[PDB]
Amino acid sequence: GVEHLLRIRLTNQLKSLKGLQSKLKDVVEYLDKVIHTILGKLQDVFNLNNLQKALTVKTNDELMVIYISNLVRSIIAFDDLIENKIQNKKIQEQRVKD
Amino acid sequence: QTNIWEENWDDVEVDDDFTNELKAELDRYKRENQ
Amino acid sequence: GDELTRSHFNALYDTLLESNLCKIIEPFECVEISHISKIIGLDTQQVEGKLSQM
Amino acid sequence: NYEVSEKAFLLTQSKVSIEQRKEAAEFVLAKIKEEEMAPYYKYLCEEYLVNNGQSDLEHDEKSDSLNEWIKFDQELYNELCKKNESKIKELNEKIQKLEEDDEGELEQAQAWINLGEYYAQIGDKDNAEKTLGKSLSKAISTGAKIDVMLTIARLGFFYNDQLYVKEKLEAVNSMIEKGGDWERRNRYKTYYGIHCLAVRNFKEAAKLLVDSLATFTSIELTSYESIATYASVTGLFTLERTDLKSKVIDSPELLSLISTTAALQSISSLTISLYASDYASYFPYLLETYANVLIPCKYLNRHADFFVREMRRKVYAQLLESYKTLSLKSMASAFGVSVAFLDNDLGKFIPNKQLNCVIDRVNGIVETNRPDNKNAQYHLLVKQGDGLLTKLQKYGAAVR
Repeated sequence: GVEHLLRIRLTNQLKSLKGLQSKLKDVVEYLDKVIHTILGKLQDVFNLNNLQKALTVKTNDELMVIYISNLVRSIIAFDDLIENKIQNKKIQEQRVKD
Repeated sequence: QTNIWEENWDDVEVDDDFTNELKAELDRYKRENQ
Repeated sequence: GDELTRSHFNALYDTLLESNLCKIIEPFECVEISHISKIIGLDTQQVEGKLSQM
Repeated sequence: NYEVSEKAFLLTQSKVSIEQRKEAAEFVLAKIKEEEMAPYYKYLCEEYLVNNGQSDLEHDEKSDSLNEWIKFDQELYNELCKKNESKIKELNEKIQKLEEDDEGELEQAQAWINLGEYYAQIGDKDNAEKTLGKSLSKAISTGAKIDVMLTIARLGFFYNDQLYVKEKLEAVNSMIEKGGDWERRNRYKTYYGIHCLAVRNFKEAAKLLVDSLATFTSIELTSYESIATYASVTGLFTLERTDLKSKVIDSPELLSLISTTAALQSISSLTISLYASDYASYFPYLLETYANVLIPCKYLNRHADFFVREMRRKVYAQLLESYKTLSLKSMASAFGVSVAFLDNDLGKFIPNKQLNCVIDRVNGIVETNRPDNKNAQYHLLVKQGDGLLTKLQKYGAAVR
């Protein structure tokens, strides 16, 4: 019945701000609300960033192959729809008998 | 130039092997000098 | 005089040597052959090709 | 045909020894007496002609010719023409009787084949073909088609010719894929391993040439050492350490013929001696191999330097792969050779680039290079599609 209701990626970004927005304020809130412990409790995990390492290369290295399919992704396009109208039109544009 | 050779790279060059052997003597002969 | 041995064991021994070297190469690399050479008590050159060979 | 074409080749190559000249046409001078070889021995005496092939009773007799055995007489021809006509006349009415009696199907083609094979003996590159055609016209057997193989092989390889025969070799083997059941694939791959050995085979039939043996050889088109020698060297000079040290490391095949011909002594011999990872030992062994191998044999000469410097280079790969850090000095100096000259052609491998070798003149030191992520793998990628892309541009180049 749920299915009978309703009816890719950018969203995924979108929250990006959200917590951060409050977050810093949430300090400044509690900061200047009480101007608790849990905040520092957060504070530690913060460095969990600029964390990135030449392990970055892996990414680059990885991303490569990701693209290798490129020539393949549209290769079939490259080959597929182009040589498709040449067999239907030559048949047809020339069909044209009587 | 003929018809079908092994083709490319290209003919490169020649007069080496013996030139080498000359030195394959000499080099070694030099090494015999050594 | 025994070609078997003459054949087999020599090479057989040689592997052992490597196997030793292999065990000696367990100590990690950038290390002077002479170390191992000294260690194994062999000419680095004598080591080398065999060493290389592996 | 075989020795013919080679003792052709031999003396037509005569450089080193008068015997290279001598020994070759020696037989031929008798072999033209053996078979009426003139009509090509005719042009064969024009073959090596305009070098030392310049001394003949019919074509050219010249002093710059060191070979006078490239001489004739018209008796050879009279003899020939007689022989030929004799041969001719024999088969003529015979084949005609094969026609008259409607006599045999291949048996008709039989004396045709006989008619043909004369031209092999004769050194006629003509009727034999037509004869073979009219043999093949009478061919109800792929075994007569086998004889086409033979014929075409005797055709081309009497001159050690090329393509049409190979093409025929294809064509003749194309008919039934059988391959003389187990065999004629041999002859195929054999002659193919000779065809493609013009001048190449290099990787190609070198294996194949190595592969099947001795499952045929031909006499008039080849000996068995022939393939063995030939098969070895290229496949050798081409194929892998592993392969070679899998195969030419030795074969009972080898073990049989090893030094049996001395007609080798070197090929993988001195190469596994090289493959022992020598430096100096093999450095002569090359030319030692070469003049004992390459100059000697048809394609073995004709290709020449393909061989020369690769194994020259090749070992350095080993020598590199041993050393990240190798002193080229320790190489070129401590290897007791011309440093520089060695280095020079070695430096001529910088642009041939098959060096990962990272190498000094001054400090005389060698270093490496490596595929890494680049490899060719993530490396080659560029062009490969490009050519497609071109064809893809070509694709769209159609439109209308």
